[PDB]
Amino acid sequence: LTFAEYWAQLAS
Amino acid sequence: TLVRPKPLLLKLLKSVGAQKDTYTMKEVLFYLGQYIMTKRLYDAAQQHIVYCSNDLLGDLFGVPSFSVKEHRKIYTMIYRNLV
Ligand SMILES: *CCn1nnc2c1-c1ccccc1-c1nnn(CC*)c1-c1ccccc1-2
Repeated sequence: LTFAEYWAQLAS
Repeated sequence: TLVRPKPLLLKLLKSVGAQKDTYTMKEVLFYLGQYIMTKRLYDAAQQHIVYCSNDLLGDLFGVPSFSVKEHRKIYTMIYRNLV
């Protein structure tokens, strides 16, 4: 994935 | 609801626009995300891996890298930096 897609999982 | 960053974490967050002394965890993750992106600390090929050696973030988290997929461990690392 992209960094942001991984980060969004974390943020959610 | 709310958490209080210690001084060095608070400096990191304020460096990417944060205005407060206390935050929700989601706001903490939000500013931390801005930070990682602005400094391009993630691996261009394996974008879940953050390299934080030789950065303030690595001093705070006490690791030279970590995986974004390790959500609980990231909370552990942040909580070391909460009052
Ligand atoms: C690809 C990264 N992304 N995806 N969704 C959000 C973000 C994001 C982008 C740029 C900086 C920070 C974030 C971010 N970090 N944490 N969150 C919430 C846990 C976000 C975010 C917040 C609100 C909307 C979208 C994102």
